[PDB]
Amino acid sequence: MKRTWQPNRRKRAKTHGFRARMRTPGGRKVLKRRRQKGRWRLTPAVRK
Amino acid sequence: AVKKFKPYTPSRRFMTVADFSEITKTEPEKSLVKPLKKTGGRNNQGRITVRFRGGGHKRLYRIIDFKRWDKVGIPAKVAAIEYDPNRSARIALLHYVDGEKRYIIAPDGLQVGQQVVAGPDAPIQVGNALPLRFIPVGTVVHAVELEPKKGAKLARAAGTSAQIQGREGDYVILRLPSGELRKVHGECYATVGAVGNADHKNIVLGKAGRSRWLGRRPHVRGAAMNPVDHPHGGGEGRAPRGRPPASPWGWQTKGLKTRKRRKPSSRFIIARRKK
RNA sequence: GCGGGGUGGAGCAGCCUGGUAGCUCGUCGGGCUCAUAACCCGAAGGUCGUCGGUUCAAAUCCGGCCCCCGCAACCA
RNA sequence: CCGAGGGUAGGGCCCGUGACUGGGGCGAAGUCGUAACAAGGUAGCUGUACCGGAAGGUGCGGCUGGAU
RNA sequence: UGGGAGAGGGUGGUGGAAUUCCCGGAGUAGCGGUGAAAUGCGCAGAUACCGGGAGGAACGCCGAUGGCGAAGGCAGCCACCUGGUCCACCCGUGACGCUGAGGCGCGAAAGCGUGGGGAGCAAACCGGAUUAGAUACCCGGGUAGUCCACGCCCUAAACG
RNA sequence: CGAUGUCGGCUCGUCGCAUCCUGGGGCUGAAGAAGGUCCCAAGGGUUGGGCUGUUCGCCCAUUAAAGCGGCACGCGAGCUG
RNA sequence: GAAUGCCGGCAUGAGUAACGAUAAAGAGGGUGAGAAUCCCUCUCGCCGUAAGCCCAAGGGUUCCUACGCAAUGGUCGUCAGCGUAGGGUUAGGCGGGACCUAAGGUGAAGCCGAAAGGCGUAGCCGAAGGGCAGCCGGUUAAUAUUCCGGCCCUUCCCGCAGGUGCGAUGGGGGGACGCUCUAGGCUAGGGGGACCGGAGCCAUGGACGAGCCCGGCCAGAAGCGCAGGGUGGGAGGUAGGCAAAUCCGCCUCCCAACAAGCUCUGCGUGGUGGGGAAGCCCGGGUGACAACCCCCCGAAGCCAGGGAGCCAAGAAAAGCCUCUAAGCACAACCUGCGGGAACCCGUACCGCAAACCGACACAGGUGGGCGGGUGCAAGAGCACUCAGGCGCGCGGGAGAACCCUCGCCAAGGAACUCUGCAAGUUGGCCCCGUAACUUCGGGAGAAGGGGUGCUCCCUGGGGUGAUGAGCCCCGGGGAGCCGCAGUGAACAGGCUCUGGCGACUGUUUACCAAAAACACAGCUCUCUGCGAACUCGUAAGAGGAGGUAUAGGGAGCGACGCUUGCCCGGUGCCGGAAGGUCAAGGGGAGGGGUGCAAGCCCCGAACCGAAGCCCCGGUGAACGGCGGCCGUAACUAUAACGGUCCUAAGGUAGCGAAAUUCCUUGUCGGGUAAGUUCCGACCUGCACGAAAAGCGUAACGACCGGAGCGCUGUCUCGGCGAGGGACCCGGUGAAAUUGAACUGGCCGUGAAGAUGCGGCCUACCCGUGGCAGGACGAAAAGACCCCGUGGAGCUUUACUGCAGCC
RNA sequence: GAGCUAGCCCUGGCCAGGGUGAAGCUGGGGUGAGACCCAGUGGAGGCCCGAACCGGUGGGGGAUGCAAACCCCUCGGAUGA
Ligand SMILES: *C(=O)[C@H](CCSC)NC=O
Ligand SMILES: [K+]
Ligand SMILES: [Mg+2]
Ligand SMILES: [Mg+2]
Ligand SMILES: [Mg+2]
Ligand SMILES: [Mg+2]
Ligand SMILES: [Mg+2]
Ligand SMILES: [Mg+2]
Ligand SMILES: [Mg+2]
Ligand SMILES: [Mg+2]
Ligand SMILES: [Mg+2]
Ligand SMILES: [Mg+2]
Ligand SMILES: [Mg+2]
Ligand SMILES: [Mg+2]
Ligand SMILES: [Mg+2]
Ligand SMILES: [Mg+2]
Ligand SMILES: [Mg+2]
Ligand SMILES: [Mg+2]
Ligand SMILES: [Mg+2]
Ligand SMILES: [Mg+2]
Ligand SMILES: [Mg+2]
Ligand SMILES: [Mg+2]
Ligand SMILES: [Mg+2]
Ligand SMILES: [Mg+2]
Ligand SMILES: [Mg+2]
Ligand SMILES: [Mg+2]
Ligand SMILES: [Mg+2]
Ligand SMILES: [Mg+2]
Ligand SMILES: [Mg+2]
Ligand SMILES: [Mg+2]
Ligand SMILES: [Mg+2]
Ligand SMILES: [Mg+2]
Ligand SMILES: [Mg+2]
Ligand SMILES: [Mg+2]
Ligand SMILES: [Mg+2]
Ligand SMILES: [Mg+2]
Ligand SMILES: [Mg+2]
Ligand SMILES: [Mg+2]
Ligand SMILES: [Mg+2]
Ligand SMILES: [Mg+2]
Ligand SMILES: [Mg+2]
Ligand SMILES: [Mg+2]
Ligand SMILES: [Mg+2]
Ligand SMILES: [Mg+2]
Ligand SMILES: [Mg+2]
Ligand SMILES: [Mg+2]
Ligand SMILES: [Mg+2]
Ligand SMILES: [Mg+2]
Ligand SMILES: [Mg+2]
Ligand SMILES: [Mg+2]
Ligand SMILES: [Mg+2]
Ligand SMILES: [Mg+2]
Ligand SMILES: [Mg+2]
Ligand SMILES: [Mg+2]
Ligand SMILES: [Mg+2]
Ligand SMILES: [Mg+2]
Ligand SMILES: [Mg+2]
Ligand SMILES: [Mg+2]
Ligand SMILES: [Mg+2]
Ligand SMILES: [Mg+2]
Ligand SMILES: [Mg+2]
Ligand SMILES: [Mg+2]
Ligand SMILES: [Mg+2]
Ligand SMILES: [Mg+2]
Ligand SMILES: [Mg+2]
Ligand SMILES: [Mg+2]
Ligand SMILES: [Mg+2]
Ligand SMILES: [Mg+2]
Ligand SMILES: [Mg+2]
Ligand SMILES: [Mg+2]
Ligand SMILES: [Mg+2]
Ligand SMILES: [Mg+2]
Ligand SMILES: [Mg+2]
Ligand SMILES: [Mg+2]
Ligand SMILES: [Mg+2]
Ligand SMILES: [Mg+2]
Ligand SMILES: [Mg+2]
Ligand SMILES: [Mg+2]
Ligand SMILES: [Mg+2]
Ligand SMILES: [Mg+2]
Ligand SMILES: [Mg+2]
Ligand SMILES: [Mg+2]
Ligand SMILES: [Mg+2]
Ligand SMILES: [Mg+2]
Ligand SMILES: [Mg+2]
Ligand SMILES: [Mg+2]
Ligand SMILES: [Mg+2]
Ligand SMILES: [Mg+2]
Ligand SMILES: [Mg+2]
Ligand SMILES: [Mg+2]
Ligand SMILES: [Mg+2]
Ligand SMILES: [Mg+2]
Ligand SMILES: [Mg+2]
Ligand SMILES: [Mg+2]
Ligand SMILES: [Mg+2]
Ligand SMILES: [Mg+2]
Ligand SMILES: [Mg+2]
Ligand SMILES: [Mg+2]
Ligand SMILES: [Mg+2]
Ligand SMILES: [Mg+2]
Ligand SMILES: [Mg+2]
Ligand SMILES: [Mg+2]
Ligand SMILES: [Mg+2]
Ligand SMILES: [Mg+2]
Ligand SMILES: [Mg+2]
Ligand SMILES: [Mg+2]
Ligand SMILES: [Mg+2]
Ligand SMILES: [Mg+2]
Ligand SMILES: [Mg+2]
Ligand SMILES: [Mg+2]
Ligand SMILES: [Mg+2]
Ligand SMILES: [Mg+2]
Ligand SMILES: [Mg+2]
Ligand SMILES: [Mg+2]
Ligand SMILES: [Mg+2]
Ligand SMILES: [Mg+2]
Ligand SMILES: [Mg+2]
Ligand SMILES: [Mg+2]
Ligand SMILES: [Mg+2]
Ligand SMILES: [Mg+2]
Ligand SMILES: [Mg+2]
Ligand SMILES: [Mg+2]
Ligand SMILES: [Mg+2]
Ligand SMILES: [Mg+2]
Ligand SMILES: [Mg+2]
Ligand SMILES: [Mg+2]
Ligand SMILES: [Mg+2]
Ligand SMILES: [Mg+2]
Ligand SMILES: [Mg+2]
Ligand SMILES: [Mg+2]
Ligand SMILES: [Mg+2]
Ligand SMILES: [Mg+2]
Ligand SMILES: [Mg+2]
Ligand SMILES: [Mg+2]
Ligand SMILES: [Mg+2]
Ligand SMILES: [Mg+2]
Ligand SMILES: [Mg+2]
Ligand SMILES: [Mg+2]
Ligand SMILES: [Mg+2]
Ligand SMILES: [Mg+2]
Ligand SMILES: [Mg+2]
Ligand SMILES: [Mg+2]
Ligand SMILES: [Mg+2]
Ligand SMILES: [Mg+2]
Ligand SMILES: [Mg+2]
Ligand SMILES: [Mg+2]
Ligand SMILES: [Mg+2]
Ligand SMILES: [Mg+2]
Ligand SMILES: [Mg+2]
Ligand SMILES: [Mg+2]
Ligand SMILES: [Mg+2]
Ligand SMILES: [Mg+2]
Ligand SMILES: [Mg+2]
Ligand SMILES: [Mg+2]
Ligand SMILES: [Mg+2]
Ligand SMILES: [Mg+2]
Ligand SMILES: [Mg+2]
Ligand SMILES: [Mg+2]
Ligand SMILES: [Mg+2]
Ligand SMILES: [Mg+2]
Ligand SMILES: [Mg+2]
Ligand SMILES: [Mg+2]
Ligand SMILES: [Mg+2]
Ligand SMILES: [Mg+2]
Ligand SMILES: [Mg+2]
Ligand SMILES: [Mg+2]
Ligand SMILES: [Mg+2]
Ligand SMILES: [Mg+2]
Ligand SMILES: [Mg+2]
Ligand SMILES: [Mg+2]
Ligand SMILES: [Mg+2]
Ligand SMILES: [Mg+2]
Ligand SMILES: [Mg+2]
Ligand SMILES: [Mg+2]
Ligand SMILES: [Mg+2]
Ligand SMILES: [Mg+2]
Ligand SMILES: [Mg+2]
Ligand SMILES: [Mg+2]
Ligand SMILES: [Mg+2]
Ligand SMILES: [Mg+2]
Ligand SMILES: [Mg+2]
Ligand SMILES: [Mg+2]
Ligand SMILES: [Mg+2]
Ligand SMILES: [Mg+2]
Ligand SMILES: [Mg+2]
Ligand SMILES: [Mg+2]
Ligand SMILES: [Mg+2]
Ligand SMILES: [Mg+2]
Ligand SMILES: [Mg+2]
Ligand SMILES: [Mg+2]
Ligand SMILES: [Mg+2]
Ligand SMILES: [Mg+2]
Ligand SMILES: [Mg+2]
Ligand SMILES: [Mg+2]
Ligand SMILES: [Mg+2]
Ligand SMILES: [Mg+2]
Ligand SMILES: [Mg+2]
Ligand SMILES: [Mg+2]
Ligand SMILES: [Mg+2]
Ligand SMILES: [Mg+2]
Ligand SMILES: [Mg+2]
Ligand SMILES: [Mg+2]
Ligand SMILES: [Mg+2]
Ligand SMILES: [Mg+2]
Ligand SMILES: [Mg+2]
Ligand SMILES: [Mg+2]
Ligand SMILES: [Mg+2]
Ligand SMILES: [Mg+2]
Ligand SMILES: [Mg+2]
Ligand SMILES: [Mg+2]
Ligand SMILES: [Mg+2]
Ligand SMILES: [Mg+2]
Ligand SMILES: [Mg+2]
Ligand SMILES: [Mg+2]
Ligand SMILES: [Mg+2]
Ligand SMILES: [Mg+2]
Ligand SMILES: [Mg+2]
Ligand SMILES: [Mg+2]
Ligand SMILES: [Mg+2]
Ligand SMILES: [Mg+2]
Ligand SMILES: [Mg+2]
Ligand SMILES: [Mg+2]
Ligand SMILES: [Mg+2]
Ligand SMILES: [Mg+2]
Ligand SMILES: [Mg+2]
Ligand SMILES: [Mg+2]
Ligand SMILES: [Mg+2]
Ligand SMILES: [Mg+2]
Ligand SMILES: [Mg+2]
Ligand SMILES: [Mg+2]
């Protein structure tokens, strides 16, 4: 049947993307937390 | 002059539509239309703040002149009468001799190709606008400003009217469509005549689908819901209200008056509404 | 099982707060009417479901037996 | 080919009968009331509406076949 | 051809009396109602009186034993549209008439549908009386309805 | 109760005997026929339908007879539901 | 040594299930260490509104080629979407950007919020919408509207010529709009040709034929032709389009008005450039100087912004045109011609799938375009088949039970069972015919029937063409032929009668309920006078609504018909400027502390003092409620009638053993051989009843009952047959479970149901196919039940707070 | 976190074919004029049948599945809410 993951490069970038993260107080904490932890990528991969 | 249908389907059995006879122009004035932004009853928060709305036919908003003191002494001809999907009333096209074109709502009996005018010295003829203080006591009137220069607020719905009853100081006394007796300032404009398309209420939508076309989504009863949803929610089997009949938000809905008591306009309402 | 009742012939007060039984109707004698009803004047009739206890004294308070009305009898 | 008629299917009219039900006629001495005939004790009668154990009552309008 | 009387009919409009209600005044202890009462209303200021306002319905006197209409029916006043009818003159057509099964139309009240309207009145209904009872008559309330518009119903002691 | 799945049907039986039939008896208020009642006997047999989820029961048509009960009210790692 | 412990490792189950659609294979020849599995050929089967082709998303090198086979591939592998390496994606015209706006998002101004932040006109951003210039062919192993060839075209810059009041972010026009139905003319595409071109072919009894097989086009500027779209012209006035305006709007006058003209598109033609089959050869050559023509069918596509009708009344903005304004008129723009200039990103490949979403090369999911032919009434349905693409990545045998999916079945025909569940039957079309009832539409495909192929002959009408032929499309009549059978295959209703519920079409518990539930038109109550009420938000601000009582909110009821009775004492709501109660505050009789004292300080009665409550009314389509006992008629029985107690008032109409009736399978009637269900009645209604509506109701229903006909393997009662499995052999090889096991029956005993204890009986050791009685078999730390001063949802006149409101 | 799912907003797209035959329109009849009736024309509709598409009624299969909801037969809607 239709499953839950329906990839959409625009959807991915606009929802989890770097610029969406930077606009919001909670989003910046995410980047800060993912930097602090040392994540190789702060934001989902998507080719655009 | 509502049209009936033969019962060739279950829904045509009862469905009735307007006769549209008075309409003389089947596409609007391009200079006077702008897109009506559908809300679905959702506010700028994105939240449904008025329930059960959406999915109606696309509409263009026809800009209506609810001032008319805008153009004192400049007569206009009645070019046409048109359908307006944003009102119950029909609308009239006015070709002012100015060359300016404007829409007003069409009073009953207004005939196309007639002349109308506005101002303190306008004739008492259907279609004309005067400050209330210059309209003879006893005259049926529509599109009435509530306060001077603020815009026509009262009696705009199809077939409606307010009757002038008498005067007191700078104020006149109206009987509104509701039957309320209110003092309205004399400098307030109004148009002589009742709003047209009076057979509007005799329309029988006929089937669920017509409500849907009007943007009216299905209304669901409180009694049909669960306690989390509504005071009338739950019950094993059908259930009576089992408390005073209430809204989704708990306040009583059979008789509870809700006009704010200390409201400044109280000084101006003589008698609360009719039936 | 829980609650309430039983008293002139019929339907009900009095019990709670012990000493006192009452109301309407019916019944009986008289009256008015030609006569009957209605109406008017008088009168009789209970011995308080029953047995046992409490008390100086029990319709009345406590216990049992007998009926009557009501409510309950649910979970797998 | 037509053809008595047989068969299948569906209709129409009529007759008998049917738990039960509806009023009707009649029936020496039942029960309730007293609507009508006197102005019958609210003049009656009426079409209609509504109501009531029942006769009836009441509204609206009409009629005199109504007393005074 | 010329005239007349008329609540004949339809539409639009308009006048005053009264009732009810609202507002202001002035005012006090009852009003109201009946056979007698009670219910009801009234010191939270009723009734009675004055001024103001809103609304609906019906049109006093004229008014008659009258007039009009085919019947049902029609009554303030104004205007418009319209039917019938009588009279005079003896002018025109020249029996073109009568009646009328069917048909069609109209048809009081009540009733019904859809809107409106709603002062007074009032089935139902409630209450007070009366009474053995009183699902009545009498009293205090009161919903349809009575009113308007369109559409039905098509009945009658629709009677001379 | 860190689970022992439940009515009734179907399927498949097996067992008890306090025996419904069939076999053998005694008593009879047993003439015969046909019954009653008790004794012995579990080898075999013990039908098809209408109603109801029903077991049960009632009913129809038969039958030699239309037995009763146990097997986790036998049987859901066999079916049904 | 245990914690259903944790991490890992390895066992058991087991050579067991399985190896992923039953569309299907066989042989020959290659390659190679090795071949059912790779390559090639032939034969066979499958899809063919796809299982073919193109685009989009998503994926991201998976593409092509060489070389490889450890792992990946459910087997094998020499093969591969795998490993290694090299190569491959070329644009002014395709898509996106250097253009425009939509929702929304953002946000100079401004507003609001403890902070964070929220909001906000313009403006900006935002596309699959608007706008904008490329078509046909060839080429590569792999890209091509991109490279090449041919023929076209757009914008920018500069120049020359000619023309003109040039000039915009401003004004105006336009862009610019729905649904259904649809005309004319075309094109896409297709059918046929006794015509034109083609390598051939004559078989097996016949045919050398007006025979078979194959093919018969594509693109193209200007011009022209056909069909369409768009569009009046001139003048006078002008206060309106927030400056101006010759533009636009409005008024008047002339002319042209179904036109023409001007313009713009489509189609045809068009210099020209291409392409070009079978068959036979080796993707290529040949065919071939290929031919390239006539007739018919014909779009949902094009002309298009066409036309008509309807109501539910159908984006914006830029490009573009016009108007002017500062400005500037050595300028500037318009037209034409010329030269120059023209950037960034994508472009491989899969793309109904083995490359996307589903942990898998997963029978599932995934938007758009093309989708040929024949025949069946039509069609994207169905069967076959073209182009193309496949035989689904384990096979070979066997011919048991049993399972699945399938075919048939004597006599009977629902006897099956909760139930005709399932499966039969019926089945398209044409024609005849068709009931109760009804809201007059319907019910209706009612029911029921007859016809259906083929051949010859006669004939009626339409399209194209020409008015004829030809082709094509509707038909009519007569005579025949064959078979068991003519919608001969595939696709394709069983019907009726009668109840309950819901009017109806719709909606729903994604993944056990599709219903009688929800919704629904409609009915009523109620709130709301607009800065509305209500809703969201601390707020600002939004929604409501750019609406205005014929409107908007809330509530119940639920088309329609006929109706909806009595109770306001309690609760709710509405009304009441009296009275009673009432907090802070006002007041201050009067006391208290302290100080020598002026004073400072504290307490404090009467009394004025809001909403709320009390109190007085009203109010039911507001919450709700609508009696008991006893007696009475000239047979009996029963009570129209009476008595009395109680209540705020004692259930009206209608309906009733009902989706409600306990007793109950009530009783009676009907249907049946037999009827706890069904239908119709009765009425002592345990415990109907009137908008939590009462009683009906045509039509409707994958709803739930009852009956009948038809027909059946449902059954009596089973049989046979087919394929896929199961079985055997080669390959690969799980699982839950598992204290250990050397694990029999009975009767007993035992924590009360023992393979494991006692006694006795029986029993050589080990498997394979089968069946499920036991191992209180597996699975899930029982959902029932209880317990925990465990938890959560929900309710209220539980308690106590809080928002909100007063 | 609304790439599933629910509602709404904006912008696009899709719905083979067949059947029924409303109003209006025309003509005819009718009448004082009408209502109205008949034929033709017309092409309405939460109309009918039925693919795509959207569903998920009954039954069967599947049940360590092809699949953590699937497959076969059957059935519902298919111009509309
Ligand atoms: C009792 O019947 C129970 C069923 C649970 S119903 C929630 N089962 C008991 O074993
Ligand atoms: K329970
Ligand atoms: Mg998606
Ligand atoms: Mg995207
Ligand atoms: Mg997105
Ligand atoms: Mg982002
Ligand atoms: Mg990581
Ligand atoms: Mg790094
Ligand atoms: Mg992140
Ligand atoms: Mg515009
Ligand atoms: Mg916003
Ligand atoms: Mg936001
Ligand atoms: Mg709301
Ligand atoms: Mg709408
Ligand atoms: Mg609702
Ligand atoms: Mg509910
Ligand atoms: Mg619920
Ligand atoms: Mg919630
Ligand atoms: Mg609640
Ligand atoms: Mg409730
Ligand atoms: Mg409920
Ligand atoms: Mg209930
Ligand atoms: Mg419920
Ligand atoms: Mg209720
Ligand atoms: Mg209740
Ligand atoms: Mg409030
Ligand atoms: Mg007492
Ligand atoms: Mg005598
Ligand atoms: Mg006497
Ligand atoms: Mg004693
Ligand atoms: Mg004693
Ligand atoms: Mg005492
Ligand atoms: Mg319980
Ligand atoms: Mg014969
Ligand atoms: Mg009398
Ligand atoms: Mg009388
Ligand atoms: Mg009398
Ligand atoms: Mg009398
Ligand atoms: Mg009585
Ligand atoms: Mg009465
Ligand atoms: Mg006083
Ligand atoms: Mg003469
Ligand atoms: Mg006559
Ligand atoms: Mg009449
Ligand atoms: Mg009347
Ligand atoms: Mg009374
Ligand atoms: Mg008397
Ligand atoms: Mg008379
Ligand atoms: Mg247990
Ligand atoms: Mg366990
Ligand atoms: Mg277990
Ligand atoms: Mg279990
Ligand atoms: Mg004998
Ligand atoms: Mg013998
Ligand atoms: Mg013996
Ligand atoms: Mg035996
Ligand atoms: Mg036996
Ligand atoms: Mg039985
Ligand atoms: Mg039992
Ligand atoms: Mg039984
Ligand atoms: Mg015998
Ligand atoms: Mg026994
Ligand atoms: Mg037992
Ligand atoms: Mg048993
Ligand atoms: Mg069992
Ligand atoms: Mg089971
Ligand atoms: Mg069982
Ligand atoms: Mg088991
Ligand atoms: Mg077991
Ligand atoms: Mg230990
Ligand atoms: Mg474990
Ligand atoms: Mg543990
Ligand atoms: Mg572990
Ligand atoms: Mg192992
Ligand atoms: Mg083996
Ligand atoms: Mg094994
Ligand atoms: Mg397995
Ligand atoms: Mg498999
Ligand atoms: Mg072979
Ligand atoms: Mg191989
Ligand atoms: Mg090999
Ligand atoms: Mg090969
Ligand atoms: Mg095909
Ligand atoms: Mg991937
Ligand atoms: Mg390998
Ligand atoms: Mg190898
Ligand atoms: Mg290697
Ligand atoms: Mg592998
Ligand atoms: Mg391998
Ligand atoms: Mg695999
Ligand atoms: Mg090799
Ligand atoms: Mg190029
Ligand atoms: Mg640039
Ligand atoms: Mg922009
Ligand atoms: Mg953006
Ligand atoms: Mg774009
Ligand atoms: Mg658009
Ligand atoms: Mg482009
Ligand atoms: Mg090419
Ligand atoms: Mg020049
Ligand atoms: Mg210019
Ligand atoms: Mg410009
Ligand atoms: Mg527009
Ligand atoms: Mg439409
Ligand atoms: Mg072409
Ligand atoms: Mg063809
Ligand atoms: Mg050809
Ligand atoms: Mg070639
Ligand atoms: Mg050559
Ligand atoms: Mg200047
Ligand atoms: Mg110069
Ligand atoms: Mg120019
Ligand atoms: Mg650049
Ligand atoms: Mg490319
Ligand atoms: Mg696709
Ligand atoms: Mg693939
Ligand atoms: Mg993959
Ligand atoms: Mg996942
Ligand atoms: Mg595979
Ligand atoms: Mg797949
Ligand atoms: Mg054929
Ligand atoms: Mg067909
Ligand atoms: Mg295969
Ligand atoms: Mg396949
Ligand atoms: Mg395979
Ligand atoms: Mg095999
Ligand atoms: Mg074998
Ligand atoms: Mg057979
Ligand atoms: Mg049969
Ligand atoms: Mg048969
Ligand atoms: Mg049966
Ligand atoms: Mg059945
Ligand atoms: Mg079936
Ligand atoms: Mg069949
Ligand atoms: Mg009919
Ligand atoms: Mg038929
Ligand atoms: Mg043949
Ligand atoms: Mg068929
Ligand atoms: Mg069918
Ligand atoms: Mg029933
Ligand atoms: Mg329904
Ligand atoms: Mg329903
Ligand atoms: Mg109903
Ligand atoms: Mg109904
Ligand atoms: Mg639901
Ligand atoms: Mg579900
Ligand atoms: Mg569920
Ligand atoms: Mg789920
Ligand atoms: Mg299911
Ligand atoms: Mg359900
Ligand atoms: Mg359904
Ligand atoms: Mg209704
Ligand atoms: Mg809020
Ligand atoms: Mg707004
Ligand atoms: Mg509303
Ligand atoms: Mg309904
Ligand atoms: Mg509903
Ligand atoms: Mg309901
Ligand atoms: Mg009816
Ligand atoms: Mg009350
Ligand atoms: Mg009350
Ligand atoms: Mg009260
Ligand atoms: Mg107060
Ligand atoms: Mg109610
Ligand atoms: Mg109560
Ligand atoms: Mg008697
Ligand atoms: Mg009553
Ligand atoms: Mg009644
Ligand atoms: Mg009954
Ligand atoms: Mg029964
Ligand atoms: Mg009941
Ligand atoms: Mg019971
Ligand atoms: Mg019963
Ligand atoms: Mg029962
Ligand atoms: Mg029975
Ligand atoms: Mg029985
Ligand atoms: Mg019978
Ligand atoms: Mg049943
Ligand atoms: Mg009875
Ligand atoms: Mg209720
Ligand atoms: Mg109920
Ligand atoms: Mg009913
Ligand atoms: Mg019905
Ligand atoms: Mg019905
Ligand atoms: Mg349905
Ligand atoms: Mg259904
Ligand atoms: Mg059904
Ligand atoms: Mg069988
Ligand atoms: Mg086989
Ligand atoms: Mg392997
Ligand atoms: Mg061991
Ligand atoms: Mg061992
Ligand atoms: Mg024991
Ligand atoms: Mg044992
Ligand atoms: Mg041992
Ligand atoms: Mg031992
Ligand atoms: Mg032992
Ligand atoms: Mg043994
Ligand atoms: Mg083996
Ligand atoms: Mg085995
Ligand atoms: Mg076993
Ligand atoms: Mg077993
Ligand atoms: Mg087994
Ligand atoms: Mg076991
Ligand atoms: Mg489990
Ligand atoms: Mg646990
Ligand atoms: Mg536990
Ligand atoms: Mg558990
Ligand atoms: Mg327990
Ligand atoms: Mg506690
Ligand atoms: Mg404790
Ligand atoms: Mg707790
Ligand atoms: Mg708890
Ligand atoms: Mg809690
Ligand atoms: Mg979504
Ligand atoms: Mg999405
Ligand atoms: Mg669209
Ligand atoms: Mg398509
Ligand atoms: Mg469709
Ligand atoms: Mg079609
Ligand atoms: Mg149609
Ligand atoms: Mg339809
Ligand atoms: Mg299914
Ligand atoms: Mg089936
Ligand atoms: Mg499953
Ligand atoms: Mg498992
Ligand atoms: Mg299927
Ligand atoms: Mg179907
Ligand atoms: Mg369709
Ligand atoms: Mg269909």
